[PDB]
Amino acid sequence: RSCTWPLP
Amino acid sequence: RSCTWPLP
Amino acid sequence: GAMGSMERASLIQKAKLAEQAERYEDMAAFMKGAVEKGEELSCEERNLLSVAYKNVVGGQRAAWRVLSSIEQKSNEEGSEEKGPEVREYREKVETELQGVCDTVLGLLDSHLIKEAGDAESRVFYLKMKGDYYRYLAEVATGDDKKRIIDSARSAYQEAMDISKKEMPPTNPIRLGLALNFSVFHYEIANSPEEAISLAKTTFDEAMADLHTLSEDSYKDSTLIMQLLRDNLTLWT
Amino acid sequence: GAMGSMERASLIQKAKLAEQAERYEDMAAFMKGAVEKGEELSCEERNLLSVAYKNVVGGQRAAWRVLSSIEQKSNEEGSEEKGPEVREYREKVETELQGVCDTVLGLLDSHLIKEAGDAESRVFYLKMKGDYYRYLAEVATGDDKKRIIDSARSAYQEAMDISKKEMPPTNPIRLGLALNFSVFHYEIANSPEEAISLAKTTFDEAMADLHTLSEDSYKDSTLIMQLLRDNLTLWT
Ligand SMILES: *SCCNC(=O)[C@H]1CCCN(C(=O)c2cc(Cl)cc(Cl)c2N)C1
Ligand SMILES: *SCCNC(=O)[C@H]1CCCN(C(=O)c2cc(Cl)cc(Cl)c2N)C1
Ligand SMILES: [Mg+2]
Ligand SMILES: [Mg+2]
Ligand SMILES: [Mg+2]
Ligand SMILES: [Mg+2]
Repeated sequence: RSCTWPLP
Repeated sequence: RSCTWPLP
Repeated sequence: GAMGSMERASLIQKAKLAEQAERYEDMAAFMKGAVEKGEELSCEERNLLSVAYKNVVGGQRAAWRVLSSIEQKSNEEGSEEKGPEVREYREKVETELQGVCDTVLGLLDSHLIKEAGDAESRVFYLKMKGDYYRYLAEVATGDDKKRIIDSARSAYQEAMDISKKEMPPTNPIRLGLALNFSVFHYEIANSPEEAISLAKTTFDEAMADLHTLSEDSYKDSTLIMQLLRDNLTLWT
Repeated sequence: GAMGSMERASLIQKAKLAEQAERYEDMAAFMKGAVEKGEELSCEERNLLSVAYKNVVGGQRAAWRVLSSIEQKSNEEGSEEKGPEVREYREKVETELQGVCDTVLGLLDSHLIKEAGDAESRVFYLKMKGDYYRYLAEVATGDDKKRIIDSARSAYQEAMDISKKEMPPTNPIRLGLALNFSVFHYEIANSPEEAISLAKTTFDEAMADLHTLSEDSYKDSTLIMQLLRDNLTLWT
């Protein structure tokens, strides 16, 4: 998928 | 650790 | 709520313990309790809040995607009728996800955003507002999908406008905001060109400002820049 | 309970969906609901029950170990006093773990074990009873620790006696029982020699019976045999 920030 | 079965 | 009797400092201490234990539901509950004390959050405390809810909603989103995929396959031609269970269970997970999003949005509206005067804090919270409307948008299908999408867009835009005025182009909050708004454009707004433009401009302006940074700040910024590059690679 | 209105078949269907979604709390709740319908469980359904609770308790046990480690360090000499929070939060996780164990034990006592006449089912449930008393033993410190340990031992022993009479030495349930009883001996009963003897005898008797098996049964049995070998390697 596309990367989004904080990251779980 | 020591292995036990089902494995989570 | 159920955290009303616990000291603010104890709630923050326990959130950190819950993180170490990978108990993110507990971590979120502790941080909600801390926010509800009514004091502003420090930088570290904002990060704890974000990590807690990101992990909780991240689990729900992953589960929702699994279930939606199964549901979509069930509604193909030649797929055997399996009754209402898949839809019911997808709906259950969806409703729980929406609840978490509404909880976060509630904390932001009552009253984190209005009390946030410094750029760092205000941009952080507006980015969160964008992000949780974006998660609501991912599962939205009804009369309100457009309004949910616009709510995300509006929050991200306000955050962007402040960040460009008040923060350097390498600021990690500014970078993460831009990264997530670019994903909003690509995945939610059906605007891949806007997504690509935003990611590229953000990357290039950050690159040009790296020379001003310490080694530690350079590490923080370049980590997020790599995520922008990763998306651009995926998208082009 | 809250699953009282849902069809047995729907509960099993949803447990499988929850597994695919990695939603183990939901999976456990669905399987509890299915058990509470009062019908015996099939082989596949017993496995769903076991997988669900193993994942839930596995998370709790991992968290408990993190927290207990932190608590133990806090009570060393030269460690700064940090107040009651670590103990409180360890206690919270502990109580939740104990609750899950009591729930599983409750299902076994009301009325899975008494209705289980075939060796496969009866050994499966008695192994579970041993396992959940063993998890209670891992966190026990009071007047009842010895009795908890004996409850585990008694369940495992009954299971062992039936398995040796009624199942071949390669049977995966027999193997997994022996593996777990060997761990009980090593970790809980302070009997490493018994643990080692049990693992060795079980491995050797299984080895000698592999020739009787199909390719698929051979795979099932040898997987568990490797776990016995892994423990023996760790212990000797
Ligand atoms: S809070 C005091 C120490 N750290 C910081 O101020 C920042 C520097 C380290 C990098 N940061 C982030 O990358 C970040 C960005 C976003 Cl958009 C959200 C989060 Cl939760 C973080 N941690 C924080
Ligand atoms: S249920 C019908 C198909 N499978 C089986 O009967 C067994 C064969 C596959 C191996 N099995 C196990 O290893 C096993 C052992 C124990 Cl002690 C617990 C569990 Cl949950 C399993 N799955 C099941
Ligand atoms: Mg819905
Ligand atoms: Mg622009
Ligand atoms: Mg206790
Ligand atoms: Mg013996």
